[PDB]
Amino acid sequence: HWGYGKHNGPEHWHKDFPIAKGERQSPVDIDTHTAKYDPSLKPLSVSYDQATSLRILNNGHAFNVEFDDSQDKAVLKGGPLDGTYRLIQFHFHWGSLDGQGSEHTVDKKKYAAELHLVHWNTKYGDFGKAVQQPDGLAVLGIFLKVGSAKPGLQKVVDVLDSIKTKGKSADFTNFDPRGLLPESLDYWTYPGSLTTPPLLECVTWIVLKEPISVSSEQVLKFRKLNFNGEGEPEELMVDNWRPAQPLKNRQIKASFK
Ligand SMILES: CC(=O)Nc1nnc(S(N)(=O)=O)s1
Ligand SMILES: [Zn+2]
Repeated sequence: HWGYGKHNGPEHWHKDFPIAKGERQSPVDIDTHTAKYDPSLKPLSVSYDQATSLRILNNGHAFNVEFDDSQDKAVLKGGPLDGTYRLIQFHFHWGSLDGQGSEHTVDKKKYAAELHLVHWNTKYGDFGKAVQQPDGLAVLGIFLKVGSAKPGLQKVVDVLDSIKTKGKSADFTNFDPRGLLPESLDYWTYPGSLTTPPLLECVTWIVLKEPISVSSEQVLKFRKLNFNGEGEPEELMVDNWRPAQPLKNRQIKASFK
Protein backbone atom coordinates (compact mmCIF):
# COMPACT_ATOMS: atom_id res chain seq x y z
CA HIS A 1 0.00 0.00 0.00
CA TRP A 2 3.04 2.24 -0.36
CA GLY A 3 2.90 5.62 -2.08
CA TYR A 4 4.03 9.21 -1.65
CA GLY A 5 1.51 10.47 0.91
CA LYS A 6 2.28 11.44 4.48
CA HIS A 7 1.60 7.94 5.82
CA ASN A 8 3.09 5.69 3.11
CA GLY A 9 5.71 7.93 1.48
CA PRO A 10 9.47 7.41 1.19
CA GLU A 11 9.91 7.99 4.93
CA HIS A 12 7.89 4.83 5.74
CA TRP A 13 9.26 2.44 3.10
CA HIS A 14 11.94 1.00 5.40
CA LYS A 15 9.28 -0.60 7.63
CA ASP A 16 8.20 -2.91 4.79
CA PHE A 17 11.38 -2.68 2.65
CA PRO A 18 14.34 -2.49 5.06
CA ILE A 19 16.72 -2.11 2.10
CA ALA A 20 15.61 1.54 2.01
CA LYS A 21 18.50 2.10 4.44
CA GLY A 22 20.87 0.03 2.31
CA GLU A 23 24.23 0.94 0.82
CA ARG A 24 23.53 1.63 -2.87
CA GLN A 25 20.13 3.31 -2.69
CA SER A 26 18.80 5.73 -5.30
CA PRO A 27 18.36 8.55 -6.04
CA VAL A 28 21.42 10.52 -4.89
CA ASP A 29 22.68 14.08 -5.22
CA ILE A 30 25.19 14.37 -8.08
CA ASP A 31 27.87 16.74 -6.74
CA THR A 32 29.56 17.94 -9.94
CA HIS A 33 32.58 18.97 -7.84
CA THR A 34 33.21 15.43 -6.54
CA ALA A 35 32.03 13.40 -9.55
CA LYS A 36 35.27 12.04 -10.98
CA TYR A 37 35.85 12.31 -14.72
CA ASP A 38 36.45 8.83 -16.13
CA PRO A 39 38.20 8.96 -19.54
CA SER A 40 38.00 5.15 -19.73
CA LEU A 41 34.22 5.45 -20.15
CA LYS A 42 32.98 4.47 -23.60
CA PRO A 43 30.32 6.46 -25.46
CA LEU A 44 26.75 5.36 -24.83
CA SER A 45 24.95 3.32 -27.48
CA VAL A 46 21.19 3.93 -27.66
CA SER A 47 19.82 1.58 -30.34
CA TYR A 48 16.14 2.55 -30.26
CA ASP A 49 15.57 2.25 -34.02
CA GLN A 50 13.51 -0.94 -33.57
CA ALA A 51 11.80 0.06 -30.32
CA THR A 52 8.24 -1.28 -30.14
CA SER A 53 5.96 0.57 -27.72
CA LEU A 54 2.88 -1.42 -26.72
CA ARG A 55 0.88 0.11 -23.88
CA ILE A 56 0.76 3.08 -21.51
CA LEU A 57 -0.50 2.31 -18.01
CA ASN A 58 -1.40 4.23 -14.86
CA ASN A 59 -0.09 2.02 -12.04
CA GLY A 60 -1.09 4.22 -9.10
CA HIS A 61 2.42 5.70 -8.75
CA ALA A 62 3.22 7.02 -12.24
CA PHE A 63 2.45 6.15 -15.86
CA ASN A 64 4.62 3.57 -17.60
CA VAL A 65 5.08 3.24 -21.36
CA GLU A 66 5.78 -0.45 -21.89
CA PHE A 67 7.85 -1.86 -24.76
CA ASP A 68 8.08 -5.24 -26.48
CA ASP A 69 11.22 -6.63 -24.82
CA SER A 70 10.95 -10.19 -26.17
CA GLN A 71 13.92 -9.51 -28.49
CA ASP A 72 16.85 -7.07 -28.69
CA LYS A 73 14.74 -4.40 -30.37
CA ALA A 74 15.57 -1.40 -28.15
CA VAL A 75 18.86 -1.88 -26.30
CA LEU A 76 21.43 0.18 -24.39
CA LYS A 77 25.12 -0.68 -24.78
CA GLY A 78 28.41 1.16 -24.35
CA GLY A 79 29.01 3.51 -21.46
CA PRO A 80 29.80 1.59 -18.28
CA LEU A 81 27.71 -1.42 -19.35
CA ASP A 82 29.11 -4.89 -20.05
CA GLY A 83 26.57 -6.57 -22.31
CA THR A 84 23.13 -5.75 -23.64
CA TYR A 85 20.21 -4.12 -21.80
CA ARG A 86 16.72 -4.27 -23.31
CA LEU A 87 14.45 -1.25 -22.96
CA ILE A 88 11.33 -2.57 -21.23
CA GLN A 89 9.49 0.60 -20.16
CA PHE A 90 9.95 4.23 -19.19
CA HIS A 91 8.18 6.54 -16.76
CA PHE A 92 8.43 10.00 -15.20
CA HIS A 93 8.84 11.47 -11.73
CA TRP A 94 7.37 14.97 -11.47
CA GLY A 95 6.16 17.35 -8.78
CA SER A 96 3.38 19.78 -7.98
CA LEU A 97 5.71 22.72 -8.71
CA ASP A 98 8.48 23.49 -11.18
CA GLY A 99 11.05 23.75 -8.38
CA GLN A 100 10.73 20.06 -7.52
CA GLY A 101 9.86 16.73 -9.08
CA SER A 102 13.14 15.20 -10.19
CA GLU A 103 14.64 12.30 -8.23
CA HIS A 104 18.34 12.85 -8.82
CA THR A 105 19.67 16.32 -8.04
CA VAL A 106 22.63 18.18 -9.55
CA ASP A 107 24.40 20.14 -6.80
CA LYS A 108 21.14 20.05 -4.80
CA LYS A 109 19.25 21.57 -7.76
CA LYS A 110 15.83 20.00 -8.28
CA TYR A 111 14.42 19.73 -11.80
CA ALA A 112 10.72 19.83 -12.65
CA ALA A 113 10.67 16.18 -13.74
CA GLU A 114 12.93 13.22 -14.46
CA LEU A 115 12.66 10.66 -17.26
CA HIS A 116 13.66 7.06 -16.47
CA LEU A 117 14.15 4.60 -19.34
CA VAL A 118 14.50 1.19 -17.69
CA HIS A 119 16.61 -1.59 -19.21
CA TRP A 120 17.34 -5.11 -17.95
CA ASN A 121 20.50 -7.11 -18.63
CA THR A 122 19.70 -9.76 -21.24
CA LYS A 123 22.07 -12.38 -19.80
CA TYR A 124 19.57 -12.97 -16.96
CA GLY A 125 16.72 -14.19 -19.17
CA ASP A 126 13.89 -11.90 -18.07
CA PHE A 127 13.22 -8.82 -15.95
CA GLY A 128 12.15 -10.78 -12.87
CA LYS A 129 15.52 -12.54 -12.75
CA ALA A 130 17.61 -9.44 -13.52
CA VAL A 131 16.21 -7.36 -10.64
CA GLN A 132 17.86 -9.79 -8.21
CA GLN A 133 21.34 -9.21 -9.69
CA PRO A 134 23.68 -6.30 -8.87
CA ASP A 135 24.17 -5.49 -12.57
CA GLY A 136 20.65 -6.43 -13.61
CA LEU A 137 19.20 -3.04 -14.52
CA ALA A 138 20.39 0.07 -16.34
CA VAL A 139 18.09 3.09 -16.00
CA LEU A 140 18.77 6.17 -18.14
CA GLY A 141 17.98 9.31 -16.17
CA ILE A 142 16.98 12.40 -18.16
CA PHE A 143 16.06 15.64 -16.41
CA LEU A 144 13.09 17.75 -17.50
CA LYS A 145 13.00 21.53 -17.08
CA VAL A 146 10.12 23.87 -17.85
CA GLY A 147 10.67 25.79 -21.07
CA SER A 148 10.03 25.13 -24.75
CA ALA A 149 7.60 22.38 -25.71
CA LYS A 150 9.22 18.98 -26.31
CA PRO A 151 7.76 17.56 -29.55
CA GLY A 152 8.80 14.00 -28.73
CA LEU A 153 6.61 14.21 -25.62
CA GLN A 154 3.29 15.49 -27.01
CA LYS A 155 2.15 12.03 -28.09
CA VAL A 156 2.65 10.98 -24.46
CA VAL A 157 0.94 14.11 -23.10
CA ASP A 158 -2.09 13.83 -25.39
CA VAL A 159 -2.88 10.28 -24.20
CA LEU A 160 -2.82 10.93 -20.44
CA ASP A 161 -6.55 11.71 -20.37
CA SER A 162 -7.26 8.04 -21.20
CA ILE A 163 -5.20 6.78 -18.23
CA LYS A 164 -6.35 9.27 -15.61
CA THR A 165 -6.94 6.92 -12.67
CA LYS A 166 -5.05 3.96 -11.23
CA GLY A 167 -5.40 0.76 -13.23
CA LYS A 168 -6.41 2.41 -16.51
CA SER A 169 -4.34 1.40 -19.53
CA ALA A 170 -4.33 2.57 -23.14
CA ASP A 171 -2.84 1.44 -26.42
CA PHE A 172 0.38 3.29 -27.23
CA THR A 173 2.08 1.78 -30.29
CA ASN A 174 4.65 3.20 -32.70
CA PHE A 175 6.08 5.64 -30.16
CA ASP A 176 9.72 6.58 -30.73
CA PRO A 177 11.66 7.11 -27.46
CA ARG A 178 14.47 8.71 -29.49
CA GLY A 179 12.58 12.02 -29.38
CA LEU A 180 12.83 12.04 -25.58
CA LEU A 181 16.65 12.09 -25.64
CA PRO A 182 18.64 15.34 -25.39
CA GLU A 183 21.22 16.40 -27.96
CA SER A 184 24.28 15.30 -25.97
CA LEU A 185 24.80 11.89 -24.35
CA ASP A 186 27.29 13.05 -21.72
CA TYR A 187 26.38 11.33 -18.48
CA TRP A 188 27.16 10.56 -14.87
CA THR A 189 27.17 6.95 -13.72
CA TYR A 190 26.99 5.29 -10.31
CA PRO A 191 25.76 1.94 -8.95
CA GLY A 192 22.29 2.39 -7.52
CA SER A 193 18.89 0.81 -6.94
CA LEU A 194 15.22 1.22 -7.75
CA THR A 195 13.83 4.52 -6.50
CA THR A 196 10.54 2.79 -5.61
CA PRO A 197 9.81 -0.35 -3.56
CA PRO A 198 11.03 -3.03 -3.43
CA LEU A 199 14.08 -0.73 -3.87
CA LEU A 200 16.27 -3.56 -5.16
CA GLU A 201 19.96 -2.61 -5.40
CA CYS A 202 20.30 -3.81 -8.98
CA VAL A 203 20.62 -0.66 -11.10
CA THR A 204 23.56 0.87 -12.91
CA TRP A 205 22.36 4.47 -13.09
CA ILE A 206 23.18 6.61 -16.13
CA VAL A 207 22.08 10.22 -15.60
CA LEU A 208 22.50 12.42 -18.66
CA LYS A 209 24.09 15.85 -18.30
CA GLU A 210 21.97 17.84 -20.75
CA PRO A 211 18.35 18.24 -19.59
CA ILE A 212 15.39 18.38 -21.93
CA SER A 213 12.86 21.21 -21.94
CA VAL A 214 9.09 20.73 -21.70
CA SER A 215 6.41 23.41 -21.83
CA SER A 216 4.51 24.11 -18.62
CA GLU A 217 1.32 23.10 -20.43
CA GLN A 218 2.93 19.69 -20.99
CA VAL A 219 4.06 19.09 -17.40
CA LEU A 220 0.71 20.43 -16.14
CA LYS A 221 -1.06 17.44 -17.68
CA PHE A 222 1.34 15.21 -15.76
CA ARG A 223 -0.14 16.80 -12.62
CA LYS A 224 -3.74 16.08 -13.68
CA LEU A 225 -3.24 12.33 -13.25
CA ASN A 226 -4.78 10.68 -10.20
CA PHE A 227 -3.18 8.39 -7.64
CA ASN A 228 -6.57 6.90 -6.81
CA GLY A 229 -8.65 4.44 -8.77
CA GLU A 230 -11.85 5.35 -10.56
CA GLY A 231 -14.78 6.16 -8.29
CA GLU A 232 -12.46 6.98 -5.37
CA PRO A 233 -11.80 10.48 -3.98
CA GLU A 234 -9.51 12.34 -6.36
CA GLU A 235 -5.87 12.60 -5.26
CA LEU A 236 -3.68 14.33 -7.84
CA MET A 237 -0.62 12.37 -8.98
CA VAL A 238 1.97 14.98 -8.03
CA ASP A 239 5.28 14.77 -6.16
CA ASN A 240 5.79 11.08 -6.97
CA TRP A 241 9.56 11.30 -6.44
CA ARG A 242 11.90 9.92 -3.80
CA PRO A 243 14.27 12.36 -2.08
CA ALA A 244 18.01 11.90 -2.49
CA GLN A 245 19.73 9.20 -0.44
CA PRO A 246 23.20 9.09 1.18
CA LEU A 247 25.90 8.28 -1.36
CA LYS A 248 27.95 6.33 1.25
CA ASN A 249 30.83 4.30 -0.28
CA ARG A 250 29.96 5.13 -3.89
CA GLN A 251 31.73 7.22 -6.53
CA ILE A 252 29.88 8.95 -9.36
CA LYS A 253 31.86 8.89 -12.61
CA ALA A 254 31.26 11.31 -15.48
CA SER A 255 31.83 10.84 -19.21
CA PHE A 256 32.88 14.48 -19.69
CA LYS A 257 35.51 16.84 -18.30
C1 LIG B 1 8.76 -1.97 -13.96
C2 LIG B 1 10.09 -1.51 -13.43
O1 LIG B 1 11.10 -1.49 -14.15
N1 LIG B 1 10.09 -1.16 -12.14
C3 LIG B 1 10.57 0.09 -11.69
N2 LIG B 1 10.50 0.42 -10.37
N3 LIG B 1 11.32 1.57 -10.04
C4 LIG B 1 11.91 1.96 -11.18
S1 LIG B 1 12.98 3.31 -11.23
N4 LIG B 1 12.22 4.58 -10.63
O2 LIG B 1 14.13 3.02 -10.37
O3 LIG B 1 13.32 3.59 -12.62
S2 LIG B 1 11.53 1.03 -12.56
ZN1 LIG C 1 11.94 6.11 -12.04
